[PDB]
Amino acid sequence: HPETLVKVKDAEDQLGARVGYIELDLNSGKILESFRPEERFPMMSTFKVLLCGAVLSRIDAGQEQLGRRIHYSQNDLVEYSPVTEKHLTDGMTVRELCSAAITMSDNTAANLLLTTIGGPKELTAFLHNMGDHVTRLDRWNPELNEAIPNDERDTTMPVAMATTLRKLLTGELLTLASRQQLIDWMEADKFAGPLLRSALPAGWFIADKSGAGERGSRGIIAALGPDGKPSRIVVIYTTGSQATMDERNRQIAEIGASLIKHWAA
Repeated sequence: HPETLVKVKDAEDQLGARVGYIELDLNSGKILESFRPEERFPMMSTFKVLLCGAVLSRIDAGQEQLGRRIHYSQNDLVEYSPVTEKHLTDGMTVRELCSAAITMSDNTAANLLLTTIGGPKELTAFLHNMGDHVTRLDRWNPELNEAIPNDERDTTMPVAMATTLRKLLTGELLTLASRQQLIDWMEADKFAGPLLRSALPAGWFIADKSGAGERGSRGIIAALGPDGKPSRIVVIYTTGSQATMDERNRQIAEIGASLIKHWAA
């Protein structure tokens, strides 16, 4: 059962593409292992966690409310919007929008939330404020997923995303209540079944967010651990492959299996 770093390198061969990986201790923030930690990859839909982080920060500051109802129109709908397409009459609350964005990767929910903060530049400013000067969101959904080879728009580094996620979930950046909401949303993710969750034994906790884009781009951010408690952050990205979605999923799942089978080390 291959060691995780061996499996990641194997995944590059199998996919014919770059794979970026890091594993952090949740408590200490220590890097346990990594592969291409400081190379850039398209973040794709994984940005939506950071977006709801920025929204929760505004909520903590009294500039936004979880219950605020947003009405929108047919003309706001973009592709892959399974929740928002059903609420044209009644709208959705900020809370419901983050839930749809994170748990169903609803692209329209994401754009509605971007509007609440003033656009992708404001998400990038929020990130710079909390010390992440690498991760950048430049575009709205779904154009942000274009993944033009070697283009830096809408990218992160595995190390930057992992540390930013840690800061959101466990630091003082958000209130206790907001931190918990953010991890509850990621825990409730319904859209990443074929990725790390496919390798996970019963009794484990995982809170995650997937992403897919053009040029074979695929990835996941996660906080996971045994015994109902997260203990590590895992970040996996790949871009460039011509392999099918199923093939890309299976390589990520296999990286997951490796890190599970060697966890006790």
